[PDB]
Amino acid sequence: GKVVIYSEPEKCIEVFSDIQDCSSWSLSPVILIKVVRGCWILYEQPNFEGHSIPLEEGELELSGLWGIEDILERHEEAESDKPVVIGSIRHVV
Repeated sequence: GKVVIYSEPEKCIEVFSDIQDCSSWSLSPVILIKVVRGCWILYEQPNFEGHSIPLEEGELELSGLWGIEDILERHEEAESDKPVVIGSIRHVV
């Protein structure tokens, strides 16, 4: 498979394989994750641990903070000033 990430939705990080640690990646508060083909899993922490976001072919504008923050959950994902941080990316099959 292949998933591309547009940090400043232009340029993008093209992922063709498992990345056990993406934590050093400095992205943006709002990024566009585009699964071109295949299936993937975005993990909050390195080595495929922590909260996860399963993904199949398609586009997802990612933003916000991992987990649940009750006060801002309804309506839409609550954006944050801190760049989206991805711990690891798993290439499904």
